[PDB]
Amino acid sequence: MNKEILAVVEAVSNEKALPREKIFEALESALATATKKKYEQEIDVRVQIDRKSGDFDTFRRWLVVDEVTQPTKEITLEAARYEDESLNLGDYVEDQIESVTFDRITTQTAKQVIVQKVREAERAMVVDQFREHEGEIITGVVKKVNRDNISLDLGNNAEAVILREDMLPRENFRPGDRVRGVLYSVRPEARGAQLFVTRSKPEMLIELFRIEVPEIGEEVIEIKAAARDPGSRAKIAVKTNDKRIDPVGACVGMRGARVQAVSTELGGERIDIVLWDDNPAQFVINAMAPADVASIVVDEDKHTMDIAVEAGNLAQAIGRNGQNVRLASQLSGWELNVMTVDDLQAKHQAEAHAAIDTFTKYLDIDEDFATVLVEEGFSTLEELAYVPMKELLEIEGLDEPTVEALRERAKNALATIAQAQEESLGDNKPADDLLNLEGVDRDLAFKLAARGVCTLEDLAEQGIDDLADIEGLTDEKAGALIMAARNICWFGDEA
Amino acid sequence: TPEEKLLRAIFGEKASDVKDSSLRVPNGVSGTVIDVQVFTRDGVEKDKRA
Repeated sequence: MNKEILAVVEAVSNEKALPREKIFEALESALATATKKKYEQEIDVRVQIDRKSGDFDTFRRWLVVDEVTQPTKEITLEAARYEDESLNLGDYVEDQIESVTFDRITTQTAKQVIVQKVREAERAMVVDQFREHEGEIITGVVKKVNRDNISLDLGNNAEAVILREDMLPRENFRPGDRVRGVLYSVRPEARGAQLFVTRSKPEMLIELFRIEVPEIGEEVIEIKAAARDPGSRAKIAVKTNDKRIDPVGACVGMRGARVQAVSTELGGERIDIVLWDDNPAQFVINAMAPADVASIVVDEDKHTMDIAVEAGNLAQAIGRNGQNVRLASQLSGWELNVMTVDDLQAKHQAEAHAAIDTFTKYLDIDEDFATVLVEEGFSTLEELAYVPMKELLEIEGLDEPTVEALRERAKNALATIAQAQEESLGDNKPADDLLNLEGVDRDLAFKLAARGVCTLEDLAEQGIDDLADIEGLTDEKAGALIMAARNICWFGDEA
Repeated sequence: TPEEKLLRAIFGEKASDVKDSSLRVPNGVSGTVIDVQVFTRDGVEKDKRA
């Protein structure tokens, strides 16, 4: 308190990260802790340094608790009836004061406390400089060679930590090397806000390809999608805005400028230049690069499709191991199944027969003229009500009786389609041990109603993942009903 | 360093460095002290022990 503490508080290169009063109090708390360590009793000391003139006052706390021992460590009121109990029993509010402390011998402890306060202030400054802007989303360099980790430096003396999946499968870094990565999960840490840098999602190359793009960032074309994955697939595409813009050339930069731009530290995989469009047929045919346009199919309700390409590009159009699945999963807008060229041939064999074989008797017609309609037009003898006469009643001959398959559901809805919900009439009825077991949603009775098991005693000897391959529950959710049934009977003494 | 400014500009420890040169007991010997002497010429005021 000699008009000199302010000159030390305002460095102001890095000591001004917090307020002058706050920065002073950051070291004042450490000084108070050092004084309390030098003090005989372990009483809570609260020293505040004024920002105006460095008036290091001390208004220590009482730290009162319900304990009836160590009055200095915890004040009491019930046992202090001579004091009339001015406050409640256990008020840890500031009810003490100190005057001054020199601690010449304790200068080592004071220096250690000052070092701890400096480390805390540096950590706070790093946090306020990085985590406010989500670490540092910019290309940087690394200065640490660790095992499955990297310390990447940034602006304002920042230091982010690379996650396990940050680098590529074979990427390695050393002292002086640079491993670029996207750091968005900035969490607090001691002596510097160590963020979490991880380049394992499409965001590693979603925006990096737009720097060298000739039309994505030139107000001439929009960015539809770009799917980047580690090693398996990586496709970058820019949607042309109906101006004959390059959907693959712009994504590749300048004849491959951006192909190797995201292949260095964004996951290691080379970003292929896929194309993006708005046409229903060009959504995935041009997005399956490198391949040829050979699939033209689209669903009615959902955004589904089918993959069928040449035999020489089976692993390049879609890929069995996801070599190009990301090229058709995000940058296409439609869902397709990776298979061989048989997807364009065998897909019309069972789809046209499933809806025609069962309806051989529900249409009040013989089987001679039942399959003829399907053979003439596949997927035509089913759901003849929603479709109009242009696509469902455009056939000649028996045009009037062609609406029988649609009028049969007007009042006989529980005659032909009643077999999809009446499987528990004589067998596989619900039970009180597995169908009504608690621990799942209302759709937990399917596993008991479609398996034929009358009771859970036939599967009570199972473990946890006995039915993990079924679609009725998860891996560990199949045995929950069995465990509940066993526990309801092992110790069912109380009812 | 800024730490030295923070400590000596506020706490008053303006010595301000430190270097231990204490008279260490020779290694590997026990013992007890029986007498102490203080010699000082009339240039520095003697302490309370003197």
